[PDB]
Amino acid sequence: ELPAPVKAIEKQGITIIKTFDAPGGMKGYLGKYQDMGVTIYLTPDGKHAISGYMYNEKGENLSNTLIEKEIYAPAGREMWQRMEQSHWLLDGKKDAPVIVYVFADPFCPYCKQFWQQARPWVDSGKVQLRTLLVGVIKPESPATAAAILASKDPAKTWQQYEASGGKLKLNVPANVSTEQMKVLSDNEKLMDDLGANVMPAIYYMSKENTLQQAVGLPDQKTLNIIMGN
Amino acid sequence: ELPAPVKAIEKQGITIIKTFDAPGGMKGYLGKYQDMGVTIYLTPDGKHAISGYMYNEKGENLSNTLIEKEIYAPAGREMWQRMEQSHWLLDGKKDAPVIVYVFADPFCPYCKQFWQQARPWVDSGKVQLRTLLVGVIKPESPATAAAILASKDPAKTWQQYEASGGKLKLNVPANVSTEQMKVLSDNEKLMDDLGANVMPAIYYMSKENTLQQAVGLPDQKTLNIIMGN
Repeated sequence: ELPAPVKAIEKQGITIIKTFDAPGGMKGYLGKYQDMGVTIYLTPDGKHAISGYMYNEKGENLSNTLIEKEIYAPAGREMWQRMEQSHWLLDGKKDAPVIVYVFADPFCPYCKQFWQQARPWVDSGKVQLRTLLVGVIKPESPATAAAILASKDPAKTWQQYEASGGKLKLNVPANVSTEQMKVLSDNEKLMDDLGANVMPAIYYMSKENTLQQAVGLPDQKTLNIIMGN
Repeated sequence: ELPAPVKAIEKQGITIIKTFDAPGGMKGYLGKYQDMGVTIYLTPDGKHAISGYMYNEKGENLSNTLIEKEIYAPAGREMWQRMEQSHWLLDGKKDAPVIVYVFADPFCPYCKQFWQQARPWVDSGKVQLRTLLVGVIKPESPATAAAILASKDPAKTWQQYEASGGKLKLNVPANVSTEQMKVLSDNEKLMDDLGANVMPAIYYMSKENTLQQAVGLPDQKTLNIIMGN
């Protein structure tokens, strides 16, 4: 069973997940208090335990680094991977290092403003926006989205559409093809599974690779963080 | 100079106060982040440091225990000692273990209600209230306070006064004697030095002996905590 010191911390409202190896002849215990990840360290004497953050000589917070790869990083890879597997529209270089997925609607004003805010990073080749289109906001939203997906170079059309503030003229097909309807229905389902209703719904990866989310028009700060700044 | 791990925590906004002996072959460092006391523990390897709370086998938070006797407990003993040295009115047994100082005014409604709330503990012999009178609220406040201090058994008179909701009749002296005026002026100065303007201003000691303060009419909880419950 658990060492007494660690059991006393467990009584202060913590639930242990597992144990890990800590430096100095110390055992580590990974736990949680409600949503928060917590690291406990049993002292060599085996008689004391420290609930806190371990830092190394370079200043890296090892406790936060770990609490991220073990509690946070994981659950949102199926999601980053489910986005990669959808039929997204490319905006920028395909070799661009920073990847940002965005759920957009043809009739969403903020989708356009965010698109403008990102020009610099996209153009520099540092960031590529991968748009997952949906048609949920207006009556003509599915028709317009389908039309954009019907165009000869969808990605280009979408870029022009956003650049022209939604005033870019389109050719309307007699009907939404089945494959287009599927891309729209599948993207709509993924977006729903993400709890993302207001658009633009922005998804990106942190410096430590955990699934981040931005909804609506980002402010300067959230914008630089999304773009890899 | 400081071990690198501890220096990295210092850069995260902490100011070290001193070092102390920690169990397990670990050095401890007592510090502060703004107002908050913090304990850092250098690992045996001398290469890692943990900013957090140390618990022992019995569940005692050693870090909080210490951060209290070293950062909190101290500054308010001159104050607990300055109160003891003032001419306070006794209400209860002089051997009562729990001591509560209260700054009261003859014309303060809440002073009366708090006085009623405390009857039980006082009567049981567990708590003694030591009243430091002042005359600051009303025009006739100094006259009434002085009169209460002029009475033959001031403490008793004060108790009756509070019990009778301020309706206890008093004998008004021709003048506030010099010693009475001094007790009132001295208590007024101490109260001011304490930042205590609204009354009743209640002062008591915690389980770990640090100077606590309650202002106004306490709720059931603050009331039980003040009374040693």
